[PDB]
Parts: sequence; structure tokens; C-alpha cells
Amino acid sequence: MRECISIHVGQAGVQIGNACWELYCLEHGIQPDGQMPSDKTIGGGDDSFNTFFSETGAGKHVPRAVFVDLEPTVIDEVRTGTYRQLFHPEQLITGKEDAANNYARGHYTIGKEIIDLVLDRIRKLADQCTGLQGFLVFHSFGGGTGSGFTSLLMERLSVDYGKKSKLEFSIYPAPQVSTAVVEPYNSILTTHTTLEHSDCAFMVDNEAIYDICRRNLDIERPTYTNLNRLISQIVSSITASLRFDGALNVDLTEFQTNLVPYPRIHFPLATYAPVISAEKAYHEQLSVAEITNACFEPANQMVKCDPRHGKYMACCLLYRGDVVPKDVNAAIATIKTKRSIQFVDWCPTGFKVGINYQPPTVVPGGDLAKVQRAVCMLSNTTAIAEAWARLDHKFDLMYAKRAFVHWYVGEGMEEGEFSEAREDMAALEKDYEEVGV
Amino acid sequence: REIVHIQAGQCGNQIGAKFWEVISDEHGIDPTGSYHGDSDLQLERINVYYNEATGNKYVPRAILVDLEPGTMDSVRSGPFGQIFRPDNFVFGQSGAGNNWAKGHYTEGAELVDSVLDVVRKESESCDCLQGFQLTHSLGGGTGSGMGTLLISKIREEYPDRIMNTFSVMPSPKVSDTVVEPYNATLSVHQLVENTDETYCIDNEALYDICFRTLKLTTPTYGDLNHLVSATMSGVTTCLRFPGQLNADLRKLAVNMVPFPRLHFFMPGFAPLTSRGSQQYRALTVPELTQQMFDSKNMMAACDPRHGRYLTVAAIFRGRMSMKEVDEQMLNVQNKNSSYFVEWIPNNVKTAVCDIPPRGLKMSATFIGNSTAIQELFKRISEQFTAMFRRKAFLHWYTGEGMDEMEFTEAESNMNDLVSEYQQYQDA
Amino acid sequence: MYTFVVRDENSSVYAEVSRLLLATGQWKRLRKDNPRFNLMLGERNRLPFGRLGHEPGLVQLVNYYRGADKLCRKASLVKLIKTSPELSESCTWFPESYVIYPREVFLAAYNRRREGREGNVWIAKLISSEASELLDFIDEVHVIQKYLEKPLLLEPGHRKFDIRSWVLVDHLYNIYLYREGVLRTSSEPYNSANFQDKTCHLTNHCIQKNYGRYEEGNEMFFEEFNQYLMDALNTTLENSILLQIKHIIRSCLMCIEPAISTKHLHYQSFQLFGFDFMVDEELKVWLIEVNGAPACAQKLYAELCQGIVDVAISSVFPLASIFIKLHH
Amino acid sequence: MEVIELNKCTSGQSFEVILKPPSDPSLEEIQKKLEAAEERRKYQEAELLKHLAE
Ligand SMILES: Nc1nc2c(ncn2[C@@H]2O[C@H](COP(=O)(O)OP(=O)(O)OP(=O)(O)O)[C@@H](O)[C@H]2O)c(=O)[nH]1
Ligand SMILES: Nc1ncnc2c1ncn2[C@@H]1O[C@H](COP(=O)(O)OP(=O)(O)CP(=O)(O)O)[C@@H](O)[C@H]1O
Ligand SMILES: Nc1nc2c(ncn2[C@@H]2O[C@H](COP(=O)(O)OP(=O)(O)O)[C@@H](O)[C@H]2O)c(=O)[nH]1
Ligand SMILES: COc1ccc2c(c1)NC(=O)CN2c1nc(Cl)nc2ccoc12
Ligand SMILES: [Ca+2]
Ligand SMILES: [Mg+2]
Ligand SMILES: [Mg+2]
Ligand SMILES: [Mg+2]
Repeated sequence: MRECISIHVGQAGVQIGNACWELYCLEHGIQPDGQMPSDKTIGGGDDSFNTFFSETGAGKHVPRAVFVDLEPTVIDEVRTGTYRQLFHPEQLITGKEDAANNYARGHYTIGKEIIDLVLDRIRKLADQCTGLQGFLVFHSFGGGTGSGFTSLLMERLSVDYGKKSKLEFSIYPAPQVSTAVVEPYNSILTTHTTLEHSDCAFMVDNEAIYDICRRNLDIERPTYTNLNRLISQIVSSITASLRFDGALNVDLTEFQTNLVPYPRIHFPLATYAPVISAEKAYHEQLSVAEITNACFEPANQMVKCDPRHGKYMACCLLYRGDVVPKDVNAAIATIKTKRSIQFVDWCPTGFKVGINYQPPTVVPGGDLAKVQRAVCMLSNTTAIAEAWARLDHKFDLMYAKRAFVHWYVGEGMEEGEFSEAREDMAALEKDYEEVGV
Repeated sequence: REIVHIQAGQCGNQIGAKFWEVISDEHGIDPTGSYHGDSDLQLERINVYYNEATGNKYVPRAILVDLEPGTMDSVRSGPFGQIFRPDNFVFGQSGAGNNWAKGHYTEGAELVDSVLDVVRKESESCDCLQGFQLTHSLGGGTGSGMGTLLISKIREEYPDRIMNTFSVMPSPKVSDTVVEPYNATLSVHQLVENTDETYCIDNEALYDICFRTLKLTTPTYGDLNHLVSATMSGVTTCLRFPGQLNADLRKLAVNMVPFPRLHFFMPGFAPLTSRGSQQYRALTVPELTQQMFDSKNMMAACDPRHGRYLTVAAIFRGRMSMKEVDEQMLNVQNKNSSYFVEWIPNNVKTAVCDIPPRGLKMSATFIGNSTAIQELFKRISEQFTAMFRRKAFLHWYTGEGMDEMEFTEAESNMNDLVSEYQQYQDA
Repeated sequence: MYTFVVRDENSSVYAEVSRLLLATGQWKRLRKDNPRFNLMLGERNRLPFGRLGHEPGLVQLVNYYRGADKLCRKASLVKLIKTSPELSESCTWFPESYVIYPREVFLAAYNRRREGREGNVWIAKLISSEASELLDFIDEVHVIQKYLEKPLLLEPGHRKFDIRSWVLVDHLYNIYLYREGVLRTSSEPYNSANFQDKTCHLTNHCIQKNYGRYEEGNEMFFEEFNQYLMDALNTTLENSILLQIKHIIRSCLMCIEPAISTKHLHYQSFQLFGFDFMVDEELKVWLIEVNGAPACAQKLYAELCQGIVDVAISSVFPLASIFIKLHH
Repeated sequence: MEVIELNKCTSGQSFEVILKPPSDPSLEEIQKKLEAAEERRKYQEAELLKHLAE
């Protein structure tokens, strides 16, 4: 068994971490006080869930997680929340003033004060690991802490843990829920600084999660609580192979091997189905083919884009519930004939399938209904570059007038780092077009 | 995240006392400092503007400054006068005689150090100080001259804090003396350099609203301050209350100010109401949205169609459909997208609070950084030049040690501010 | 009001659509780079489809179908027909075509074409006989195609022609065929002795600059051409030609529907296409090419552009038939 | 469709399906750029206090 440490940065990272660890505990049968009655190896063990949970002598199961926010009010809700006993106080880190939606304030000014403290608390968790494989980082592109302080943390983790993999769960900015106007700035700046330090990054456009909640959950004005419960389901499907027995994606290295042929192009598109409302009185349960066919509708993707006008480099299907291989191959046969699925010429056209018999766990009182089978498709398609195009366009409109740049330069940043980061994004967009067109 | 409030001069203390009356009622505090409210949203961010004293009392983090005891005595005898910490009353005796030079260089210089002592005493007790907000007029002597002297010295001692101001612009429609364009031009020069956010509250707009809209034939300073305290309550809503937008003074400046000198906002409010007269039909969300963007509801006498909106911030207060708010706010942007700059994507952010102001069930407050605000400064630069081209009334200032050159420099810097706003109206 | 933007000033068709839209009093035009639009009359090259359908509170629609260039480029059209089972290699209405890069598969047909001693005239885009002459022209990407040596010749004149049909595909993927076509004729009599002189072969309006002899602008419309078929050949345009045209148009568009349909996308698409047909000596229709940004005829601009607003734009944005619907 | 590497257990199973074959900066450099930005902050604050001193 090899351990994974999760790190949650900023509001979006911490609140999504609350959603995931709430879900993990329900899936593994762990109670808010940390007690796991099904665990018969008291005070230790190397089961698959021990990848994410440590064990104390009293029987508590402590997440291998650290929460960090430059401002306390979000993590303060964790310290006094339903799962307050789950975490040790030393793995919840807060400052006093946040980055004020300013990347340079979170990376340089305020980030420098607290970076050495976080790395020590991270070192505390790592010393309890007989074999650390790497980290899972949860953060937002638009936040000053989520963008600024994460990029600084990712730089330092490559130094102190040069042999460890690092995976990102990132929140692509969407104006329907965004709080800042400078989020395109923070997004480009943090992606450039972090691009070489991340081995696999799962982007989640809030616009896509917003419309899915409106369309498939019958919520007129979805809140962060709605979004984060749906996001945690996707994140749970992605990490389920690390926490459960299986043979597909059993370590963080296997995520890069199965999904990322080119180091720079490491942004797999995630598609999830079915999303069914709990308020729906009558529901006809969907079959394997129906939910596999839903993985190729853009309306079910974590990022809105058109994979028909791109090329695949890899494709995983992660089933949860009543699924057997025979029904999967029958479904893939039909879909290949009716849809545009083009792979790059230097890659085999195929799917890596993983099935978990335990159906998706839904939190009680949540918006999601209980289904009999679900699937999360992870596909490295070049069509996800459309999100970089949108993001770089908004960056170009503001930076042409140097609007808001004075806020970043006033924090010690240099105007050249803007165009330096934008040049890297221009190269990233060009790599996608080479591979996909 | 505490905010230190300062009110300087007659106008500064009169709108400042009214501001504390309005928000104390919104947070459920009585004139004696005792909280007798019903909801706990009133106390969750109460420390932003209030200090907690002995016996569960709430003392406003406010400092009252004047060179006369006249107005500040009226505040202490006022309805909420006893809520203010008595040591925060700092006043002289000679006054400033509507003279920027007396407030900034001579009379105010004697008193500015004792004010900063009270400022320092309030800042040291702060867990984490966001910054300061000042209420003052630009046409008088104390709030205009000494106010900008305080801002300059506060920025020297707290260079990494936000300086926010509520600045009342003089108008010949509501005029005390003829030297008001002199004092305003000298003060705007200081505001362009030493503040992060300034709310331009034009007395001309407040008069036109009282006259043209509220149907008041002869408005008073009490009628004008009603609109001010309602606007001041609305713009500070997201700082005093919790919601999806939990904001501080710095985030507001970061998102509203794309260029450091262009930080003068047009406040707006809907529905426009007069004192002692309550209308009984609550406005629909389409009506709140329509009126808050109407020029007739702007607190700065500028035609927003003569410029373009750089950034816009909006607050809706009351029980309403947040979906209907999103649709109407997007409806304004999509039907009038020529008046929003295209080089700042998604420059309109909306926030909702459930607590409505007193006497209203639904309200909408508007904060606009429009290039049309140059019309305000153009108006003052014309009234300035009309007198300065003949050096009229300048002896009141040269008698206090000022040179004609300082007036020329202030006149020039304001004209530069106007042409700078014009730069982004054409782009 | 509805809002739209214009990113192609060189478009004669949508220039008239701008005037028609503005004349309703319910459509306001914005600047090129304004993102808060309902409709985009976009550019022909590098249209930013990725930025469409991401503006909250705005239903966005564009006058082009992303991916439709597979059908509107001569190189892509040949590859699509040869590889798609829906059309297949044995497609009876597409002439033999081979993509040549400036070969071995083409030389076999030409070698058997010499072996059969039948017509071995091939066009590449320019017309040549034998074989190797055409290749040197390509080197000094092109497609070679079998030149139809026995075309239907109008009388009087002994003239060659091509048929242009304007097809509109709306956001629901309804296929609409404009009832009014046009015959772009050759004013020079057809000479099969030499192809170096190509004023009688290339039926393009620009090649013709004998021009204007038989009908105005070398344009014969359906009213007069249908009467000619009755008088000369004892048939109608509907039976002898128009059935095959409606079959070809339907076959091509239904083939690429799964790849270009915007049925469940975050934005919507329509597009006007220009199908060019070649009728041979036995009243058989052949598809020459499909055009993605076609111009109209002056007589038909007012009626066609009015129909584009009615069927493609007003169907999504309603205000306060000249088309034949090809069913599928 | 070739189904390969089929692995089964109690929790579930996994396999692969094929349809067609093919056709860092050091800690020293981080500390330097973090202090280069603080130097630029100190310089801008010094120019402010010098201006306010005049
Ligand atoms: N899905 C999701 N998105 C969030 C959440 N919280 C914030 N966001 C998004 O993240 C962006 C802002 O980032 P934040 O996490 O709030 O900012 P931060 O990391 O705390 O950084 P600072 O506040 O500037 O110190 C906006 O686009 C929000 O829409 C959340 O809980 N869930
Ligand atoms: N296989 C073929 N057999 C006989 N004639 C042909 C032919 N291909 C093309 N032609 C003739 O050559 C003319 C021009 O060919 P083509 O249509 O490929 O060029 P083009 O793309 O410039 C016209 P447009 O773009 O307007 O459709 C046609 O109008 C037709 O008269
Ligand atoms: N809106 C408003 N404006 C005022 C008030 N009192 C004075 N003013 C304006 O402020 C200017 C005079 O400033 P004042 O505060 O009296 O000067 P100071 O006391 O010496 O600082 C004039 O232009 C007045 O129109 C008030 O109570 N409300
Ligand atoms: C142009 O885009 C903007 C504009 C303004 C803000 C933000 C983004 N985001 C913030 O966090 C602060 N902020 C705000 N502050 C405050 Cl006191 N009231 C409001 C009301 C709406 O917005 C507010
Ligand atoms: Ca155990
Ligand atoms: Mg935050
Ligand atoms: Mg006075
Ligand atoms: Mg052509």
C-alpha cells in the first residue's frame, strides 16, 4: 500500500475537500468521529482505503489531508462542522488576510509568509507514510489563494518531493458564479507557473457544473453546496481506484501512464452520467449503453467543448454499480458506429475499463438520486483546448489596456511575467492544434 | 477585518452621524449601545464597524473631527450621540472658515496629531485592519482641507491599508461660499493620489433628486442627507453582512479600479424615497434594475450615456428571486452593451442580501466606475477657472502661506484626470 | 431587440441579411468584437467556434456549421465519399476522383482507360488527355477528376452548363432546397477537339468575363430551362434532373450529420450551401462540388435572403414558402 | 474487439478493449525570485515615503 496526501487551497479547494471527505467516509463506512466499525485491524493496516486514511490507536481514521487558506472563515467552518473530530488541528492552516483575488498577492506577498509553515505540516503527514506516491491538489484558477499560493506550493513540492507525482483538481472560472473580474489573469498566471509541476490536471468548469444542476437537478439558482456535491461525485469516481481493490489506476503514476502521453497536454476531460434528481418521483433506471452513450454528449462534460472536432489520445471508463464487461463492449460497439471518435494516428483506438460493483454513494438529503449504475469517462481529447482559447481571449482583452496590472506590480510582480505566462499559453494552444488538427 | 471610520467637518459629521444612525438600526443597536435585535445576521460581521465593550455593548469604531465644537456638539446631543466613544471626539475652537488652507496648513495642522493619536489607539486594538473610510465635503475647510491632511498622514503611517472616502461635491445650487470650487479642486488633487476608492456624492444630484423626483420645492441639508445615508447603507452592505459575496475594502478596490487614478464611483439608489413619506407598493425586480441604472437615481450629476462603464457593482436587498435578479442584470448588459467597455469581460457583479433597509421591503444600490464622472470634474474645473483667471478670492489662501503656483498645479492635475477618463471612453 | 455581429464584410449574401435584419426594427448590430450577441455572421477562415455558447442569458447562433469543410473542399469531399459507407466507393453520382499530392491508385484507372480505349480525359484542380501532362501542372494540393465528355448541350448554341442549387440547413437540421436554381451556361459552343481552349468548358461566370448572347448574364433560370426540356426532350425538370439533385443533396448532408449537428450543443448552427451539378447526355446528374460560402444571382438575392431570415434566424428568434423541405 | 488484461476481484473487474492499432527551479532560485519581488515592494514603498516626506 502507498499513501496519498490531499491538499486543499483557498475557498474552492477547502469546500470541495469537505464534500469529497464527507463522501469518502460514507463510501468506506467511516463516522464523523473517525470510527470505522468495519475495520478489524485496529491502529494500523495496509488496506486500499489506508491510501487516504491513517489510523490511531483509539480506532480513529484520520484523512491524509491538509487544508490551507490565507483567511480563516472557510476553514473555521470545518473546525466546527459536522466532521470537526475527523481532522487533527495541525492539518488545518489559516492566515488573517487573504490574497484579495490577486495572484501576485497570494504567490509573493502573503504566500511567502506561510509557505514554510505549510510545508512543515505537509512534512508531518508525509513522515507517517511508509511509501508516499504523491499529492492531490484541490484549488481554483480564479482565487488569489487558489491560484497564487498553489503555484508557489507546487514549486516547492517538486523540490522536497522530486520523485512524487502530483495531480490537480482545478476549478475553471465561470462568470455565473465568479467573484472577481481579474480571474482570467490569475488563471493564466497560475497555469504557466504550475504547468511543469503537475503530472495530471482535471479541469472542472463551473459553467458546466452550473448548467448540469439547472438542467438535470431542477435547481433554478445552484449554490456552491449543490456544485460541490456533484463535483465530489466525479472526484470520487476518479479516486475510487486508489481507495478500493482493483487493477486499473492503482497508483498516481498509472494516471499519467494511461491518460497523459505528452507531459504538457495533461488535461483530461471528465464526463459523468447519470445525474438524476432526488426530487424526481418517477424515474426509469438507465442501462449501460444509455449511460455510456451519455459520456459523448457535451452536456454531461466537466468542460463544455466539442470532442468531435478534436482527437483522442486516451480514454478510460470507470463504472460504478451493476455493470459487466459484456454489456460494456456491446455499448462501445454501437457508439463507435454512430459518433465521431478520432484517435491520433500514433495511439491505439481503444478504451481502458474499470468496474466497481458498489453503486454510487449519495449523501443523505442531497440533490442527487440513487442510481443502479453510473460511469465516469476520462478522455484526453484535444477539444479541451477550447477552454484555453476562451481563457486566453479574455486575458488578451484586458492586458491590451494593461487593466488591473498595477495591482499585481504593486505586489512585487513584474509586468513581464504576464506576457511570459501568456507566451506559454500560446505555446500550449499550439501543441493542441498540432496533435488534433 | 475592522474598518476605522472618520468624519471631518460639518458635512462629514452630519452625514456621518446619520450613517451610524441608519446602520445601527439595521444591526439592531439602540442609542445606548445595547443590541436588541432578532436575527443573528446582524451580529456575524458586526466587528467590521463596531467594537465590543464592557457589558456586551457595541461602540462604533468612529472618530469625530472638526475645528469647531458647533456641529460636534449637535452630534453629541443627537439621537445616537451617546453611542460614540467620548474620547474619539477631537475638536478645535477657531474653525476653518470654509478655507482649504486653514484646514490643511495652519489651523488643521495644530489638531492633526491628536486625531492620529485616536486613530492609532483604534488601529492597535484591531485584529486585522482593512483600512479607513472618511466622510467629508470638499467645499468647506475642515473636512476638505484637514480631511485630506489626515488622509496624507494616515497613508504615511499605514501605507498598506485601504483608504476609502465618501466625498460630497459642492454645487452652486446648494452653495455656502464662492470659494467652494477652490477647495474642491485642491481636495480632488489629494484624493487622486492618496485614496483607493472615492464615492462621488454630488450635492447637485442630491438637489435635483429632491426637486425633480421627490417633489420637494425647497430641500434642506436634512433632505439631502437622507439620500446620502441610504446610499452609504447600501454600498457598505456587503461589508457588514454575510452572503456569497463576503467582501472587504481591498477586494472592492481590486475589482473596481482597473487604473489607480480612476477610482471615483457614481453611487446609485432605488427606489428613491423622501423623508417622512412612505410609499406602499414594493418594486418588482425589473423595476429595481431599471431605476438603479437610471441617471435620475445617480448621486453624481453625470449622464452615464455620455460615457462608458468600466466596472459596475450592484447590491439587491430584500426577499426576491435571485434568478430574476440574474436575468434582469443580464438583460441590462445585453440590451446596452455599448455602454460597457468590451476590454473588461464580465465587469458587472451582483450581490444579494436578505435584510432590507428600514422602511423598504426591496432596494437596489448601484456603484459605477464610469468615464462619465469626468463631467463632475469638468464642472468644477470651469467654476475654478472662472475665478482663478482673475485671481479672485485668492487672498484668503495666500494669507495662510499658499502660492498661486499650488493652485495652478491642482488645476492641472484635475484636467489630467479628466483627459485620462476621456482616454478610455474613446478606446 | 435581438443583437447580431458581422465578421465578413465580403459576403454579398449576408450583407443583404444585415439590411433585412436591421429593417425589422427588432435587430441591433454590434461591433465585430462585441461578445454579447445573439447571432454571428462569422468569418470564412478560422471562425472561433470555441467562444460560442458561453454567454449567460443569450441564445447564440452562427451562420456556419463547424466541420462542414469536409464537404466544401475538393480534397476533403473526395476523401469523404470514398471512405464513408453511406456514400461508398461505388457512388453512382460522383465522378471518379483521386487526391494527388505535389497516384499509384489513379494510374491503374488511367492505364485501364487506355486499355479500354474509352474516354481518358481527366480534369485536375487545367483539363488534359493521356496522363502525365496533368501531373507536371500540379507540381508547378490538387484533385484529378474524370471530365464528362458527353454533357447535355442546350440548343441553339451547342452549349455546356452547370446547375447551382442553394440549400439551407437550419438549427434542427432540416434540409431546405431553394425552389429557384440557376444554369451558369457557356456562351461558346462546346468543342471536344482541344481542351487547351477552355472558354467553352469552364462554365464559371469569371471565365466567361461571346458572353451574354442567349440570356442575360449567361444565367438561365428554372422557368425557361423547364420549358426547354418539355419542347426539346419531352420531359420536365422535376422528373429528369431535380429528383437526382434532391437525392444527392440529401445523401451528402445526412452522411455528415452526426459530425456537425448542433442538436445538443451549447450553441446553434445553420449554413447556406452551394451545390454545383453537371448533367450529362442521358439526363443524369453528377456532383461537381459543394460550396460553403456561395453567392447568389441578383434576381434571387431579395427572395433567398428573405427566406434565410424567415427559416434560419426568425425560427430561433421570433419577431413581434420558397423552400422544398428534403425529408429525412 | 480485443478484450485483454481482464482482471477480476470481489470489488469489481477491469479490462482493456482495442478497436484499431496505431498508424525544475531549485530552492535557491525560488528564494531569489521571492526576495526580488520583496525588494521591488520595498523600493516602491520607499519612493512613497520619500514623496510623502517632500
Ligand atoms: N465549484 C466551486 N467553485 C468555487 C467555490 N468557491 C469559490 N469558487 C470559485 O473560485 C473562484 C474564486 O476562488 P476562491 O477559492 O473563492 O478564492 P481563494 O482561493 O480563497 O483566493 P482569495 O479569496 O483571493 O484569497 C470563483 O470563480 C468561484 O466561482 C466552491 O466552493 N465550489
Ligand atoms: N468532372 C468534370 N467534368 C466536366 N466538367 C467539369 C468537371 N469538373 C468541373 N467541370 C467544369 O469546370 C467548371 C469549374 O470547375 P469547379 O466547379 O471545380 O471550379 P470552382 O470551384 O471554381 C466553381 P464554384 O466554386 O463556384 O463551385 C465547372 O463549372 C464545370 O463546368
Ligand atoms: N449633503 C450635505 N452637504 C453639506 C452639509 N453641510 C455642508 N454641506 C456642503 O459642504 C460644503 C460646506 O462644507 P462644510 O462641511 O460646512 O465645511 P467644514 O465644516 O469647514 O469642513 C458646502 O458646499 C455645502 O453644500 C450636509 O449636511 N449635507
Ligand atoms: C466588477 O466586478 C466586481 C465588482 C465589485 C466586487 C467584486 C467584483 N468582487 C468582490 O469581492 C468585491 N465586490 C463588491 N464589493 C462590495 Cl463591498 N459590494 C459589492 C456589490 C457587488 O459587488 C461588490
Ligand atoms: Ca485498519
Ligand atoms: Mg478566499
Ligand atoms: Mg459649514
Ligand atoms: Mg468552389
